[PDB]
Formats: sequence, C-alpha cells, structure tokens
Amino acid sequence: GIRMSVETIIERIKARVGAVDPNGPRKVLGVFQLNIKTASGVEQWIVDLKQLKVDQGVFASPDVTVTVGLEDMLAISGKTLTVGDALKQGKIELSGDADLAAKLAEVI
Amino acid sequence: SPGIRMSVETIIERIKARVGAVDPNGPRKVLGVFQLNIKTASGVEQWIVDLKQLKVDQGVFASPDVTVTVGLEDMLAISGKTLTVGDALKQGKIELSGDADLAAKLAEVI
Ligand SMILES: CCCCCCCCCCCCCCCC(=O)O
Ligand SMILES: CCCCCCCCCCCCCCCC(=O)O
Ligand SMILES: CCCCCCCCCCCCCCCC(=O)O
Repeated sequence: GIRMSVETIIERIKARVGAVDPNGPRKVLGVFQLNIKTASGVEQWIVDLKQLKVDQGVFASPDVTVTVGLEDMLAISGKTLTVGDALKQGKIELSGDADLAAKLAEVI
Repeated sequence: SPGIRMSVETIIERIKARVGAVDPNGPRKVLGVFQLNIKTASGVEQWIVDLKQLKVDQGVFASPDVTVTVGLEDMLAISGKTLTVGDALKQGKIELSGDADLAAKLAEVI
C-alpha cells in the first residue's frame, strides 16, 4: 500500500544520505524539495544534502524542486526505470538550479 | 582541422533541421534561449539556440535560460542518435547551468 511504499522510499533515501562521508569529496551541496505524487495526495520531504538530513516539510527556497510519482520512484530505486528514460517520458518535473540537478543525476 | 570542422557543421545542420521543423503555432513547451558551448581541440564553439524565436546563431547570448557545455564527440553522438541525453547526464558528460525546468523539458523532446 501507499504508506509502506512511501516509508520504504524515504528509508532508502535516508540510508544513502547517511552513507555520505561529510568530509570526503562532494559535488551535490544543495537543498532539494521532494514532492512525491500518490493516488491519495502529495508527500512532501526536504532532502538537505548540505547538512545531510532528511525531514518532512516544504522548504522555503530549495535549490531544486523535484516532483515525481511514487511508482516511478520505486522503479528508479529498483532499477527497472532509468533516469534518462524517466526524463524522456516526462515523468520528472523540476524547477530551480540546473547545475545541481545535473550533478544529482550523476550520483543516483 | 577538417575533421573538427565537418563534425561541428554536421551538429549545427542537425540542430537547424530540428528547430526548422517546429510549428511556431503548434504545441510547444520548450520556450527559452539555450547557450551551447561545444569544446573542441581548436577551442570552444559557441552557439545560441533560441527556442522562443526558433533561430540558431553563432555567438554568446547575454543572459540565456540554460547553458549547456559538452565535448565535441559527445555532442556528435547525441545529435546522431547513438547517445541519449539521459545517459549523457548519468555519465557526467554535460555541464548545465540555469533553469532546471527548461533543461528537463528539453531532455524530454530530445
Ligand atoms: C530530493 C531529490 C530526489 C531524491 C534525492 C536522491 C537522494 C538519494 C541519495 C543521494 C546521495 C547523494 C550523494 C552525495 C555525494 C556528493 O555530494 O557528491
Ligand atoms: C535533470 C536531472 C534530474 C535528476 C533528478 C533525478 C530524480 C530524483 C528522484 C529519483 C529517486 C531516487 C531515490 C532512490 C534512492 C535509492 O534507492 O538509492
Ligand atoms: C542539452 C543537450 C543539447 C541541446 C541542443 C538543443 C537540441 C535542439 C533543440 C530542438 C528541440 C525542438 C523541440 C521544441 C518543441 C517544443 O518547444 O516543445
């Protein structure tokens, strides 16, 4: 169901963010607003890659905003859908800083 | 060098063919000016792809919506259908700045 699916994707993002070495080489320093479209409503999360924290909310001036459907997120996570294909199919909506967006695409 | 010249001309002819194909009054979602910087061994080839007016010109635009910096061989492969824009990004082959919405809308239309 929706809640288990959302919880799963968020825990996976939290694991990846926690795996970053704060002092190691880093390219993606920004705050990402994540809007997850679900059949029930939108789940709103803040992925702060500068401070390395993931919190629920809507950040005031995110560097990048990402809006994507839940099922597509799960597909990208399990590698049944590539980011380039998701892009080609118009499955991701972005606003904000193109540089930070491109650098994110490189590390997913 | 002739090899570089032919590759650049081919890239630009292809972009011009594509932009000339667009119906000015049909559905359009990529309305912006893209600065295209193509790195070669002979220096940077600088081109303005204006998708608002649907013109391609050599030059450096003062304030483009998106700047795209890409190597010659990668840009050749992208224009020749052998490298997808998507895989280019994943591989870190494109440098972007500016408007993410317009960058993504462009990745959708090719
Ligand atoms: C909110 C945008 C969509 C979801 C963001 C994906 C987050 C998954 C984990 C990202 C790991 C970032 C790697 C950082 C290393 C670096 O800065 O170079
Ligand atoms: C212009 C480039 C767009 C880049 C944005 C890519 C989409 C970000 C959201 C994809 C979800 C990835 C989360 C999966 C986390 C994981 O399983 O490791
Ligand atoms: C960013 C990678 C390379 C960029 C080079 C631009 C490629 C030529 C652009 C042609 C796209 C024309 C389609 C636009 C129609 C529309 O606005 O919906």
